[PDB]
Amino acid sequence: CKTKDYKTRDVTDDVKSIVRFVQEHSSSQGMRNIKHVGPSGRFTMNMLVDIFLGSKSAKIQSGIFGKGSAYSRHNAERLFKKLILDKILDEDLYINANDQAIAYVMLGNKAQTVLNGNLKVDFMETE
Repeated sequence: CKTKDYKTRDVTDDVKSIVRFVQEHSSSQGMRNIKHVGPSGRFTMNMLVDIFLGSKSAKIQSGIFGKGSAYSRHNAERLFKKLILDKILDEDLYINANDQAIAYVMLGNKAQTVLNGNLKVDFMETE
């Protein structure tokens, strides 16, 4: 906690919590209830962001929903984007024939280290 410590935050506790939910999200919690109306969605980094905070754009309500409510959406973005750079996260760059690009979320390169739990990356917030 940079104010007492010179430490910056290793988002490993944060990230592992994220990973747990997304990994076990091979199914979904039926107790989600809320958005049981409307069209489906896709799993992209920014969707996970809105979910992570417990925001209300999010249409999933299962997993890390309202678990990182101490972040701001663009801060959470910055992290999933830190993760894609570190390669814990791997971004699925997809563009349709309208030159509209969107990136999905998967874990690829450092993902095995995530499973081993030895994944320790940094992130800078108020810690």
